[PDB]
Amino acid sequence: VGEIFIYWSKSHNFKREEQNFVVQNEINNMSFLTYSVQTSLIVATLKKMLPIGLNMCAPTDQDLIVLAKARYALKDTDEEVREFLQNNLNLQGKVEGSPSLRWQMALYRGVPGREEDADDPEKIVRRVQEVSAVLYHLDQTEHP
Amino acid sequence: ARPVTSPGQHLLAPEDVVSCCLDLSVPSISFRINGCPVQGVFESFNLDGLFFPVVSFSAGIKVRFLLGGRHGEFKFLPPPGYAPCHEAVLPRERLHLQPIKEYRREGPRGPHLVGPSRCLSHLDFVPCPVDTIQIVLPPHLERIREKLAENIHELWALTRIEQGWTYGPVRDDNKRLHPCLVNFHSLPEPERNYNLQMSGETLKTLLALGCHVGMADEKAEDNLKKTKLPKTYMMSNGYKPAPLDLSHVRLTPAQTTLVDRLAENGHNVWARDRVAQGWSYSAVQDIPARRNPRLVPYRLLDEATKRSNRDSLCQAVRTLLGYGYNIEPPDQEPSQVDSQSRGDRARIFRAEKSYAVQSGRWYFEFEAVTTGEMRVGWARPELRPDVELGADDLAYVFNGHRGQRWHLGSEPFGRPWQSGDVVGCMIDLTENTIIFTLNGEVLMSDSGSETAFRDIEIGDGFLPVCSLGPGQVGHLNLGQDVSSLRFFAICGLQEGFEPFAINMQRPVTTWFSKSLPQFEPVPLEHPHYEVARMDGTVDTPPCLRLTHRTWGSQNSLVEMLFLRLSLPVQFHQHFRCTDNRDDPEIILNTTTYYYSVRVFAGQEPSCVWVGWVTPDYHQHDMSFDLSKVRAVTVTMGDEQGNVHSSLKCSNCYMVWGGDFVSPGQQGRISHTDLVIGCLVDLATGLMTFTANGKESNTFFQVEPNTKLFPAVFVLPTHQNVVQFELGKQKNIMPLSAAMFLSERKNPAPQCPPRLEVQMLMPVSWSRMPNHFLQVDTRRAGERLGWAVQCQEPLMMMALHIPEENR
Amino acid sequence: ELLLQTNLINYVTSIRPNIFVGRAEGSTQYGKWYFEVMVDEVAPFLTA
Amino acid sequence: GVQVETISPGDGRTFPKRGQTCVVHYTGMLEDGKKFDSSRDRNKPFKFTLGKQEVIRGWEEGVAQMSVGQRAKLIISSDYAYGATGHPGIIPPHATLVFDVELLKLE
Ligand SMILES: Nc1ncnc2c1ncn2[C@@H]1O[C@H](COP(=O)(O)OP(=O)(O)OP(=O)(O)O)[C@@H](O)[C@H]1O
Repeated sequence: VGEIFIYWSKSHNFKREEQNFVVQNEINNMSFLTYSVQTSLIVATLKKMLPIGLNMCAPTDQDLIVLAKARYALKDTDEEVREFLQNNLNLQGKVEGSPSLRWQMALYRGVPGREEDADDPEKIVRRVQEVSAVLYHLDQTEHP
Repeated sequence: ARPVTSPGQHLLAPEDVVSCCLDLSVPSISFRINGCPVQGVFESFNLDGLFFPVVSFSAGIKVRFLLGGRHGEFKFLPPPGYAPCHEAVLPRERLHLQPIKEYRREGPRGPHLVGPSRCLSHLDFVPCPVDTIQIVLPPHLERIREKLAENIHELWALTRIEQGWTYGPVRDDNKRLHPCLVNFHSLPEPERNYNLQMSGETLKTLLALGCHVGMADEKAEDNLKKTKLPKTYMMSNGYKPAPLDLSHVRLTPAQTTLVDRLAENGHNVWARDRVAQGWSYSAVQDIPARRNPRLVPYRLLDEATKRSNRDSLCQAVRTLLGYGYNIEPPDQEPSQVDSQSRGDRARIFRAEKSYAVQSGRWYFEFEAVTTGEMRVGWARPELRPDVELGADDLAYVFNGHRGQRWHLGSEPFGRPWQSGDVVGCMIDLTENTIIFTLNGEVLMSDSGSETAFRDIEIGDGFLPVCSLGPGQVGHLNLGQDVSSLRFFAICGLQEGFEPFAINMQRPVTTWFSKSLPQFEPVPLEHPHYEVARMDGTVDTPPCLRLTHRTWGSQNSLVEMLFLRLSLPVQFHQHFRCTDNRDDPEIILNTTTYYYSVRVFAGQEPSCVWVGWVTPDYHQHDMSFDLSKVRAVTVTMGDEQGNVHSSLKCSNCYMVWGGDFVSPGQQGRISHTDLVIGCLVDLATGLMTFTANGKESNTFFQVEPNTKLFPAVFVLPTHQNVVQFELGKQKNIMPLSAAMFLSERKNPAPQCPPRLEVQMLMPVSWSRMPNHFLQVDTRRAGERLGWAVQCQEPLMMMALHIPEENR
Repeated sequence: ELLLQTNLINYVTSIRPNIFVGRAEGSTQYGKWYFEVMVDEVAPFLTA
Repeated sequence: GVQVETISPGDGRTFPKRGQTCVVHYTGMLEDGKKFDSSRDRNKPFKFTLGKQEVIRGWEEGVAQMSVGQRAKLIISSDYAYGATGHPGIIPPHATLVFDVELLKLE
């Protein structure tokens, strides 16, 4: 769903067609949810699924997600951002530094299997890449 | 506290047995200690509510209630005619021990906040049947009334065979044989006439209901066949019940609701007759003593008896339908209890103001233990306890019970909860929005927006808030133990909302709206009432004049108003043993002080009350009159007799203006002000009143060291209501001389800034203690009774306001 | 009398059995009632 | 005029005698009901020898009347107590004093 939404953001024509199709069909997107970007099913589905993706990453990964969004603003390619995060490993958030990360890590550990997840650095970097790209494109869309 | 003499006096110690006796007729309350009489009684107290046994204590005790019967064996025989209390337990409920008006309790997941409890009133035990005597049966109804009454006897006899009953010369439940079962004519005619008249009463009560019944089809009476009854169903006498049978008959839903009302009226009428005879309620049946378990109004009656009575009436209603007479259910008559104010009844719990948040994204949860009326949301720090949550602009809340969002009014939103549902409240001050989730799912308005409120102005911050209606329970989780939150992970965690108390070291303090009326200064911005401080001219003394701002205009508020002066006058510790210009020696020596009240023309003296109130006056009564005033007489005497003393205690000492209004003037609006003067002698303890110079017959006596506040209770009926006049009479000192020490000898009237008018306010904020006494209540045994225990000490630092004795 | 006073005091609580009796004209309730309390243990000064 | 009223029973046999140290807990209140002193707040029993004229006269008589283990209320008139002078800062002039005195032991 994220990749589809990134395609939506990148291609201007796809937005043209979704608007034309919704208008012509006269289909009511609000009926499905319960014309506009928020009503656009392409955006609504990603908004619904986004918490699932964020659940993938860990609170320490948030520090890296910030820098990944910065690179995506710099317009670096996906693999370029992956390599940037690969070389910028030590930038991972520190639990001791901030109190909030303490209780966030408490939850992260309490939920089973998440400690096993993110053990390998490569999965960490790919996960941060994906979530960061999705969030960056959400930022562009929400922007006028 | 008044000392009372008893043999071997001592503070209640282990192995002491205290016997309490209540006689409502006198009324009086008496005590016995270890069987020995306690030489003192309470009497002449008010009877406007229900009385219950109570024990008050601090930490460090174990006691046992002994209620007689199987709930505690009395150590001493009750005095003659005194019923054991265990009998008083109502049919619906079982006996146990309770706290009194608790605003919270414990529970497995945490502390539960509790709303007010609906409580019975002494009037609730008075049966109030609708009178059918005025009604006269229709001629057609006369024809059915008789045969139906005979059929009803046959139905009862048929039920009796199911009961296993057999004809008996004397009826014994153990015997299983009943003389009451006989053919209508076999049954004694005075007994049969009672059945016939009762069936007539049912037609008449249908008329009272207003349902209209005209017999429709004759063939319908032919269609019904009386059920054939077996000899086994027949009594030992062999009288056989012959109830008619109407399988075809069916009851309309409006008609089924009608059958409930008729049964209720029938139970209510039966109770009235038994009371007139002299019967009374008792959990244990005592026929010789005329004590019955059934003798309670229908609503209080137990459900099983309700359904039995309803079945009888339903069968009789169906028999009426079976004859063919059509009964039209009467239109539903509107009736609203309107017993209380919504805001003053529902209790509001909020966080302490210091916790108000002005930025960030915050989350908390509220589980509805009951489905009833509750509101949950965010409130501004300067929230008012009187107003209902959301009616004003200071609170944004959600009332799931009906499915509404409340702010400056109600708007449909969301869906109602069920028992055990958790509402997650989120506030986002970065975006200025508020969100509600039910069981982890965002609640959506009809328009489809996922934000309950938008364009929130941060202002002074927001606090968690919840309101509970009567008989409601809610578990509020501000999220100190993040793992305890139920749906935070499902919704609110990934979005970045933080539990309201995530990093707090101690549980968040809360305040509740305590509905104990307290006197407070009249607000300077009050829309309805204004107080003007008038300077004292040469001819007029200092005054405090009250006027109604909005009188004579639509939206004006007219209700009883209780006013007092901010400072008291205190009687001396020890009472004395046994021109128009004041004389100097007399004015210096006098211990009498005076103040008056001027009721302006056009204000009803019948609506005015004038006098004094003691510090512990907390009655906010819209229907106030001198009969409501609390009062009780403590009488102390020797065991042989010879009452030593009798002291009358009250919190209100006032005279009614109707007493002073002349009989001719009564019913007519006078054009002259009424001046009522109040005199108190601090050394003597005597209180007198005068009306327009003349002396009233009312006088009061108070004990030494008492504090009295000047007070006026008035129902406004004019733009200018009343005036507190702080002056003097010849050779009598003004009130300021008593109020202030520096002016003790100054005879010039004056009203310093501290002296102001205060009005009774129904509700006020109060702080919930962080810890509560741990009381254990159980039943030690059938012989031992019920046990109360509290062992762990608990103390607080109390701040005392000397003038208000609070 | 002028300055606010402070002191430490014990918390106090009340307990009742769910028994209610009153008097009203035509009321079904009985008039006279009786009950007892037996004191098993008391600590005269558990605190100050 | 000191008036003694039993609150809890004592042995009824042991009474303080001159030169014998009395150990007590007391809580003092003014007649109108304000508390000014309390040994329990300090958490240390008050000790005094009878006849030393070190406690006030109302106490002398009241404790002399009490018996070991007894708890009593002593109402002490002004002229028995500090009296017209009073205790500046603590007790107003001409104030009757009510004490809740328990006599723990004699030594
Ligand atoms: N409260 C009542 N309302 C209406 N009918 C009643 C009521 N109590 C009894 N009856 C009926 O009155 C008739 C006589 O009463 P019943 O045979 O039950 O006599 P009882 O057992 O001596 O007295 P009770 O049952 O009233 O204590 C029976 O038909 C019974 O069904």
